[PDB]
Amino acid sequence: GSVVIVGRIILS
Amino acid sequence: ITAYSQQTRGLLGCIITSLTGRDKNQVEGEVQVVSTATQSFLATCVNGVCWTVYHGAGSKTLAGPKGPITQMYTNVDQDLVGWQAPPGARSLTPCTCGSSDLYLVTRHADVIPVRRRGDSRGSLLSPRPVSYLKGSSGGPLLCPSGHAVGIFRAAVCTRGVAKAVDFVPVESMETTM
Ligand SMILES: C=C[C@@H]1C[C@]1(NC(=O)[C@@H]1C[C@@H](Oc2cc(-c3ccccc3)nc3cc(OC)ccc23)CN1C(=O)[C@@H](NC(=O)NC(C)(C)C)C(C)(C)C)C(=O)O
Ligand SMILES: [Zn+2]
Repeated sequence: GSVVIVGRIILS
Repeated sequence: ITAYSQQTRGLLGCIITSLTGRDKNQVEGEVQVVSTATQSFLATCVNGVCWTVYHGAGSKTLAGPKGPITQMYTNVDQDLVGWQAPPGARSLTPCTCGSSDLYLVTRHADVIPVRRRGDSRGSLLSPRPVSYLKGSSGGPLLCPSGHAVGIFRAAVCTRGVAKAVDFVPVESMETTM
């Protein structure tokens, strides 16, 4: 399998 | 220097995307919450490269729009892996400050203040339990200007309470490149 993007952290 | 978390998909979606390696989701932000069907951690984008820990990602490929993104960099000795960042991923820049006032960004979007106490080490201003930091490996260590100082690798703890953080320094990410 592959590593999946499941979310994000948005920086100010 | 504030941060907020956004969920991009569920577990069922994560499993199928893990299987196909094809991810048509909109990418945004600098810190990507990355997951396997089993484990979850973070990946920081620095100079068009999506960096994370080897103990989380292994030699695994990354789910992308044109299919699986093969690892550009693999350093088992430094516990660091990198992929060519997927389109939409906003990038971070290496720190030149030389500032000892560091900030660790966690998976729950907490900006916890760290104080640099070596090349790969930094003390926690307020000690947190090991659980608070679990799954934040690959997370960034930022200078007061918001530039990449390193990537969170391991916790320096004494009987369950993390008093400091061990991180991969950007100099070694530049050396790898
Ligand atoms: C509390 C959360 C912490 C951040 C966290 N990290 C992790 O859970 C990491 C994972 C593993 O650490 C490593 C594994 C591997 C590795 C390599 C190849 C194959 C398999 C494993 N390489 C490393 C290389 C290192 O320096 C060169 C340092 C640490 C490497 C152990 N650990 C730790 O944080 C542990 N801490 C440590 O081992 N800390 C020191 C001794 C390195 C300061 C733990 C006791 C808190 C669990 C996570 O979220 O995963
Ligand atoms: Zn800086």
